[PDB]
Amino acid sequence: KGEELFTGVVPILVELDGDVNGHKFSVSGEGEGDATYGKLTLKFICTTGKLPVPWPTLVTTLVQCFSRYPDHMKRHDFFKSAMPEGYVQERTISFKDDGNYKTRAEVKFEGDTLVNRIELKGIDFKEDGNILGHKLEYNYNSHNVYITADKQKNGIKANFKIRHNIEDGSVQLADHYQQNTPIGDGPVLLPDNHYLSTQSALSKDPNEKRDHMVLLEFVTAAGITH
Amino acid sequence: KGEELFTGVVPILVELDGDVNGHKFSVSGEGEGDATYGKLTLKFICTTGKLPVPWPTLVTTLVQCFSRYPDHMKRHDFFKSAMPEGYVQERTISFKDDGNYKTRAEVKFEGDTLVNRIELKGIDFKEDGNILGHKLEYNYNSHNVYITADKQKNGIKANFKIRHNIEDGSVQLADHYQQNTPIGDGPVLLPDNHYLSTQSALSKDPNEKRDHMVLLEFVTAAGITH
Ligand SMILES: [Mg+2]
Ligand SMILES: [Mg+2]
Ligand SMILES: [Mg+2]
Repeated sequence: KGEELFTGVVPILVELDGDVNGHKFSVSGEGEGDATYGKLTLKFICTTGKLPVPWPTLVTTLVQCFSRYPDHMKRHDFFKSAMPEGYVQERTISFKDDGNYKTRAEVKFEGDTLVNRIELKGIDFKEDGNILGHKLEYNYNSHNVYITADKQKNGIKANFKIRHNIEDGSVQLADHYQQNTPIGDGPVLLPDNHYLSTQSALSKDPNEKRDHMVLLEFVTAAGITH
Repeated sequence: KGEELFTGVVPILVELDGDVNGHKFSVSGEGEGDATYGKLTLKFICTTGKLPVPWPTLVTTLVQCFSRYPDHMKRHDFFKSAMPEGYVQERTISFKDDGNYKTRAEVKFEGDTLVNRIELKGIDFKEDGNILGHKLEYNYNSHNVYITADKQKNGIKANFKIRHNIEDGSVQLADHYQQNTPIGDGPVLLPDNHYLSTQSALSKDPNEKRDHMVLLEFVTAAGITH
């Protein structure tokens, strides 16, 4: 079981290459995750200088396999069942009244560590919009990630809207259309309609001088009573 | 100087006695805070059995002295300046279309540990409202705490509205009116209009059988340009 790969603490690596309205950049992340608690600890760093977009807009893109599934619903955990071969995660993130990101990533074990390699492309973003104008507050709110089975793809789909608070007191919605596919050929677990109660907390390393992001998250599956 | 008491890691003790619509309960919390980073780590446990109200409703009540104040605005940090004697923190939490909370706490040092002792009274709550009916999700969102000086009372005031996500996709608002006053006779610092950008993340200790809540907080002061 890919399940047995998460009984303890697992090292994590995240590599991301992006291009937003022609502005290229890269961010690396490292840390560890504990699916038993459903928690992650991660430090991200923009290795190409300043991040051309706000850090929060990248949170969802930057390993739901570290979600905590209650004992009664461990059969709905597609994420772990696809390990160690892993899965492909794709998304179309539409910022209300602004541009959109299209992401494609692979989440699989590479040795003793879980790695999330991402490629991101954004287009049609407004010059001085909330995104390119850095008008989002440096924080994050709680969201429910609704998952449904995608039998034809032998994976899953996810649909949700991220709420990014703007410094002007308004909210910038970020519609998310997710699609996950197993990498290997073996059978996986096609969960029932449920969601992931995910929370994130963004902070900074007063000692780090590079553009970065300290992220702590807690995810617990739910929606299926028992 | 009070500020000098927060340069490193500080043990935290929290004791709360509550009474909502006649239901008495108590919660004990322990952990630590590091104002250099502006983070806290606490574990609360309902010592009287099960909490009669949803845990998220008690978050704001359960030590803003642990907020991180940037170097350019360290003279606006009232909380630390009142230490070690501490300050009284009082609040009136009005849940929209439902009952309200009235809290009085003393925040001060008891040895080398910062202690927050609270007394809470809740009234006119609906037997099957979001609160007593426990319809709140177990999560929390980001909020800005706007602080203003209160020369007359020789302290500060605070106003903000907490957004409590409901299990049916709706949102329950909790209007907060805060008032802080030094406990000692010693002179404190009167801030300039600014705010505390705060984030809270709720989780559960998988090995804890008692009714409890693990909380992770990140608070950074802002609003003052420089
Ligand atoms: Mg929100
Ligand atoms: Mg007592
Ligand atoms: Mg309602």
